[PDB]
Amino acid sequence: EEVRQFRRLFAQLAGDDMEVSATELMNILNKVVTRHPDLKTDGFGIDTCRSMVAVMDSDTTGKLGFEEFKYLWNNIKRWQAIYKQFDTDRSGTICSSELPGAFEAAGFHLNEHLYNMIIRRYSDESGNMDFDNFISCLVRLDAMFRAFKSLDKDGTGQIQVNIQEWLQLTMYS
Amino acid sequence: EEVRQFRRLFAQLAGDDMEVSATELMNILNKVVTRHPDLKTDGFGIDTCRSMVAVMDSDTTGKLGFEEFKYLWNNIKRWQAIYKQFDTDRSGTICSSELPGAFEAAGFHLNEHLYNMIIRRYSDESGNMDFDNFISCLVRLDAMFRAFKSLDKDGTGQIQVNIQEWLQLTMYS
Ligand SMILES: O=C(O)/C(S)=C\c1ccc(Cl)cc1
Ligand SMILES: O=C(O)/C(S)=C\c1ccc(Cl)cc1
Ligand SMILES: [Ca+2]
Ligand SMILES: [Ca+2]
Ligand SMILES: [Ca+2]
Ligand SMILES: [Ca+2]
Ligand SMILES: [Ca+2]
Ligand SMILES: [Ca+2]
Ligand SMILES: [Ca+2]
Ligand SMILES: [Ca+2]
Repeated sequence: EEVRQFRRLFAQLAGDDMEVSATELMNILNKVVTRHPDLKTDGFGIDTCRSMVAVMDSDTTGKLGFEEFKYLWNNIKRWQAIYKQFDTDRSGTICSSELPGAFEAAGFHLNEHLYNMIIRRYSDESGNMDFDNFISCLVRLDAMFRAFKSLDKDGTGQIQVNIQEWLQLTMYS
Repeated sequence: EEVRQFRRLFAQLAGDDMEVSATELMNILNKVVTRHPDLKTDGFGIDTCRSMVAVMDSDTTGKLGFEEFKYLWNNIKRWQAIYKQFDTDRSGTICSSELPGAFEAAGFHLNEHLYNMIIRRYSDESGNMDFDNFISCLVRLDAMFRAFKSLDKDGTGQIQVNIQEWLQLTMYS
């Protein structure tokens, strides 16, 4: 009864409006990381969770319905496993050297330039990335892959994006 | 002596590497808003300030040099004055009703669907937006418009990108 127990997880987490808000997501995540001492974090901030919710909120209800949440949560579960696997010095954080292997293992094969860009945006002055920043980066990276894929109808490797779609994809995220 | 003084602030804030990090930006932003009770805020969070740095970091030092900082700073001061001006309610926050005047006065004219996304992503359940969310929203919007315009010089309203570029545009940010 796994999908049962997951259905229970969602229902109790979503509460009275049956959708998962930025705050409810923030709270469950902080609650869960608390039990994983191998994962260092300063915590999931509200801003970060609003951004994770918008980027998963396919129907734009402001909040995460069952499928949108299930997709997010199944990814976080695989990604968490990967972070542990690739923290091979047990700093509880992913440094620049560990990051490629980790992201590849989640199925994003980026080049050097991009790996650097990501380190610049999401890692600290030491080149170290803690767990909330890794999850947040990955959720967005995956959404941006998926959004490109949707727009490349013809499979040319190029998308045309109008300003309305651009603003929608960049501001609601 | 507006120039002298602004160069002196910059120097003292930027410290020994002569650039403003996300953390230095965070601290001066929270220091400043304290002396402005009318700008209601739960504080500028480090996440929000890394995003602010990233979107303004044109030379990709990972940090804001003098010009990059001055440019961000001057927008913040302008938008800050717009925030009070359009908080005609004087609640210290911007509600869904005051929002479009504020954005119109920052020169952004957006359709209703975009407004709804932005209210959803930046405002609380009362439809109120506080100062750090506001500034964070506009620094992002302004950047996203400058990104797109930069790539669509002759106002076709469309850009064409491959995945590398799209990831640069949407993840560095
Ligand atoms: O947290 C859980 O209850 C489950 S079943 C998997 C899991 C482990 C770690 C994180 Cl951060 C999220 C989910
Ligand atoms: O910070 C300043 O020196 C001035 S003049 C205006 C101002 C007020 C609030 C913020 Cl957050 C930034 C600038
Ligand atoms: Ca709920
Ligand atoms: Ca939704
Ligand atoms: Ca490590
Ligand atoms: Ca963090
Ligand atoms: Ca500095
Ligand atoms: Ca810079
Ligand atoms: Ca108001
Ligand atoms: Ca806020």
